[PDB]
Amino acid sequence: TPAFDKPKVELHVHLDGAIKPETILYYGKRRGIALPADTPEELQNIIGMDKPLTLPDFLAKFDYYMPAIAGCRDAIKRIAYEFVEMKAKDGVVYVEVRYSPHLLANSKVEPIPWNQAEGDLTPDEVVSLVNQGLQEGERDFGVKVRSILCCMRHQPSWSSEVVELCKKYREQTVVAIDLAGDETIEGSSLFPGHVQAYAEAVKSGVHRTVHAGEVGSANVVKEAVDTLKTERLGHGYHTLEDTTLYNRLRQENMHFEICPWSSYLTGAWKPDTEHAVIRFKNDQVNYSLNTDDPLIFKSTLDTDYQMTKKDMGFTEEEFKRLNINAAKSSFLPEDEKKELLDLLYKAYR
Ligand SMILES: NC(=O)c1cn([C@@H](CO)CCc2cccc3ccccc23)cn1
Ligand SMILES: [Zn+2]
Repeated sequence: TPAFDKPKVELHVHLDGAIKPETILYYGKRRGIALPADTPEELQNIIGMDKPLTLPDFLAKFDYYMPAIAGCRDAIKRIAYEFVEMKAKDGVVYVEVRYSPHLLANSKVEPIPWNQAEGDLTPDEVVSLVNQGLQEGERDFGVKVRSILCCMRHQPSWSSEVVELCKKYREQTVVAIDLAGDETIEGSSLFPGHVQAYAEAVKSGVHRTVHAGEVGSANVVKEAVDTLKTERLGHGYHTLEDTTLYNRLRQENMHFEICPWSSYLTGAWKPDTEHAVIRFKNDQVNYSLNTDDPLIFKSTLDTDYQMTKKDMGFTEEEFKRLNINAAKSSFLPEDEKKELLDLLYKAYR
């Protein structure tokens, strides 16, 4: 069974797509919000996907469930805690977990998310709670954990507060900024609010990844690298449709954060074609394997490794390879990075 039963590193998994069904149901029931079902298994079966969906039908799923967690202090911290726990069961020794703090708040945020009424959990406060839970789960479960705060493509007005938050909470546990949501929104890599937040991220030494090339063209990747200056790419698949861009990103050792099982379910990769990650293997690309959203995809990190093992021929040596590349591409301090790698190279012999 477990396709690679060695320690792992994971760089691309959203907190808000990594919540236990039973906990959604717990706070639902407690706060009165109500959800398409009431068992874990039935709710799991509704939230989860086995087929690609339109964008509204994907985001709808966040409309059911998020109101159970958003705006409640204790829920925010618990989700962060229990995430750490899950990763511990996948055999991860280092993970960077991301989310938008505005999406879990119910005050000082406009528009207020998910139909929520106004309350008094701010977005700053959300980062603080998340930090707590993640630093407790690290202490308890033995996985080292950092986080990344996501700007939202359709809301550049939030972005300078993201980067200010990454600066306030830096190392502690936040190490980087991301740009998530709908990458197909015309012009959205270039909205001034996002460009100025990632230029402030450069100025203040906050690391940067951006989702690009998932469903968006190669030009969206090119904007992420050349104008937002990103250091890593979320998926990056469609880079392959620009050959000189592909070649240059290999020459600069850019890291590609691949989510093979997510890409099948979303329809990002059409199942009747060469998956991009096999090209990346054949090419010796610097890339990682990741879950993206285990809740929505009905997955664990072994799902993705079984997919690449069983469907695409991937070997132990390649699994060891890309984990090491993930550690090398982490946003940890230099010292902590060398320490991670020392750990891994040791487990791997
Ligand atoms: N797989 C993903 O794209 C994704 C994004 N998120 C959260 C933040 O961690 C944002 C969810 C969301 C909110 C509003 C608009 C969206 C548009 C597209 C995708 C996600 C959106 C979780 N999973
Ligand atoms: Zn993602």
